[PDB]
Parts: sequence; structure tokens; C-alpha cells
Amino acid sequence: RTKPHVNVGTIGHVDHGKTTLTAAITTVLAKTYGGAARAFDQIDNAPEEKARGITINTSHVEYDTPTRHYAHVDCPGHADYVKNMITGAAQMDGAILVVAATDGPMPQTREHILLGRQVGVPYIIVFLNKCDMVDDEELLELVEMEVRELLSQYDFPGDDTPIVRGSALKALEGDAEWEAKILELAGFLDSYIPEPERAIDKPFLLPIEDVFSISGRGTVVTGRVERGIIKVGEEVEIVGIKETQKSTCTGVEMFRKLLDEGRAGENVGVLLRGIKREEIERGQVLAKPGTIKPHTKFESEVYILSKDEGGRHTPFFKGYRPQFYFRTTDVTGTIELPEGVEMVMPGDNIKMVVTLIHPIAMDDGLRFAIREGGRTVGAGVVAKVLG
Ligand SMILES: Nc1nc2c(ncn2[C@@H]2O[C@H](COP(=O)(O)OP(=O)(O)O)[C@@H](O)[C@H]2O)c(=O)[nH]1
Ligand SMILES: [Mg+2]
Repeated sequence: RTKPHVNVGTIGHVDHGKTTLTAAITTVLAKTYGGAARAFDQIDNAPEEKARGITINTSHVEYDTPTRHYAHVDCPGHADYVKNMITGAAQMDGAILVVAATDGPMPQTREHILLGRQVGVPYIIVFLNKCDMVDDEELLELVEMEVRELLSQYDFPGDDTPIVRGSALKALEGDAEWEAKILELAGFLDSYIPEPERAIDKPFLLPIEDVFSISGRGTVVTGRVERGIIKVGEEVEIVGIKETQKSTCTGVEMFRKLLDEGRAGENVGVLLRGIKREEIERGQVLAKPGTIKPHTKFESEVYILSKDEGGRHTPFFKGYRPQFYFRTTDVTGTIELPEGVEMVMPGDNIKMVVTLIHPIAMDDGLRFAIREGGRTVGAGVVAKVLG
């Protein structure tokens, strides 16, 4: 502990070598700075996992650089990556997009990019692979344009992005000329990836779960400080639902123990000055003053479960009106489907425009669930906010 910890993963097109790279990384690193070398298969045969209520196939691996310690995840199929990205089951302070030099960019390449940004993947590094299969100076540089430029197409610094050329293969077999790229690749994670923003540091915030009124000199709302800190005296905004209202944090108690400040991650009951129980309700949230606005219309990438996992058994259509759980509650919304799209089948993902009846404190990257009679039928992340 203190050894900086970073969470990464290999994204990219199928067979482009995400997994093959993953391997090479631990190995190359084990041999060099000591550690544990992992076998392709132990990685290709991915166990499942259950997050937010779904089933993904994910392999978790570890390896260390000097200064840092990395947490790494590599998926089997695009979907796993899809689900994982949208849910966030596995976090990614950066991503190792994997591109083969024999195919150039591919649909999925795009997709994963598309998602990463949409989902708050802050940083992404690139390993041009299978370079062993290509000896064409000129060809390579074309790819970098194809890329640095596709990259910029989705709001990432294409012209400022690292691109490690290599052969995840040769390096896995033991061809030293090639290992250094894993090394070159590694170094980048260390220098290029800024240690993340911590939760406690991030802006203060708290989803209101319950609301009471004791004594009779101020009210008490409960819920988990999702982020930032809250110091008694720092005012707050109660955003969501009805017009926003202001107040001041008068008391912090966690199990009858009187305290002076709430930290991201703790469950607390905050005492507010001059606000009534009828002026506050679940769904709303305690947030540093001005750190978030409420909306009703938003663009989001969404996934509908299957029958096997427990989701709807049929498709749904426009004018569909399910519910959307946000941290603490459900809100009915109207669905708009991309041009072309006419019905969503269970097991599909679609960028879909939802329209809620009430306002909800929100910002891009938020994840929600979709439900029916309180049953979960899908999940999403607010890609972009509109209204
Ligand atoms: N020639 C060559 N083949 C490679 C290299 N890296 C991976 N491959 C091959 O590419 C295929 C797919 O690689 P893989 O890592 O499984 O891609 P994935 O489907 O994204 O996981 C495998 O059969 C590997 O042997 C490389 O550096 N050179
Ligand atoms: Mg694979």
C-alpha cells in the first residue's frame, strides 16, 4: 500500500492480440522486475462475474513496474468489453487499445474507442501489434495517421498519443528485440497515465436515500457520500426533482458519534439548517453548491439483458416507457431510438435517447439501470446531457 495502483485493460478488435498482449506484459515484466508470469489460456479462459446483475467473462491480471502496480482486465468477446465498459464493473484510468498492423483499424476498434470516451475512459495507450508480420516502413506511418486521426475523431489527443510498435507474439516466445516494446509500452503506463482523481478529492456529493426530522431544529437526510468531502459549514445544493434549494451542513453523525466532516465512501445522516422534510426527498442529492445541474433529456449508450440472464423476453419499441434507477430511485422516461432502429431486442445495445418526466441531478458518464415492475431489464451510462 502506497505503491500507486492503476487499473487498465486491453481493448480492441477481436484477434488483434489484446489477450496475446496481456500475456506478454506479465511475463516480460515478471522476468525483468520479478513477479508472476501468466499463460495465454489462463487468460483466454475467462471466468464470469456478476455486476449490477449481469454476466461478463473477465480475466484479472497483475504486474508491476517500479513505481506502480497495475490491475489489468482483458475480455474474450466485444460484448464483454461492451458490458464491462457501460457498467464499469472494472474501472479503467487508461486503456490499452490493441491494433493489428495487418488489418489496420476495424469497426470494433472504433466502437471501443467510442465507448471509452462515452464512459469516462480518461486515457488510452496504443500497441501496434503483429509488427513482426510487417516490414513496410511506409505502411506503418499510414496507420498512425489513420489512427491519431481516428482517435481525435472521438475527443482524445491523436497527435499526442503514444503508439508502441511491437509483436506481442515474438515477445511472448522470447525474442528480446521485441520484449523492449512491452518495456516501452510499460513505461508509458507509468509516465503517461496520471494517477487518477480520487473520490474523496472529487467534488462533494451525496445521493439522498432517506429523510427524517429529529428534535425539531433542522432536518436529517441519509445516504452515502458518493465523492468529495463535506465540512460542517460548507453549504450545499439539493438538486433534482423540484427547483433547486440551498442550505448549510449543520451536523455530521455516523452511529451516534458526533463528527465534523463526511468523506466520499461513508454512509451518513446530514443535519441541514432551515429545510423541511417536505422540501427534500429521495432521488435528490446533496452536492457541493453548483457542482451539478438537473436535466430530463439525455443521450446514452444502453444494454438490454437477455431472457437467460433474467431480462425481458421480447423486444420493445419506441414510445416504450420503462423506469430508470439513479443511485437511489426510479424515473419513468420516453425512449427515442437511432435513425433506422425500430425495436430493441433483448441482448442488444443501442445508443438511445431517453426522456424523463422529472429532473435528475446529472453529468456525462452516469450509469443507471432500466426496470420493469422494479425488475432490471437493462443498463446505461449517460453519454451526453441535453436538456
Ligand atoms: N504474427 C503475430 N501474430 C500475433 C502477434 N500477437 C498475436 N498474434 C496472433 O494473433 C492471434 C490473435 O491474438 P489474440 O491476442 O488472441 O487477439 P484477441 O482475440 O484480441 O485476444 C493469435 O493466434 C496470435 O498468435 C504478433 O505479435 N505477431
Ligand atoms: Mg482474447
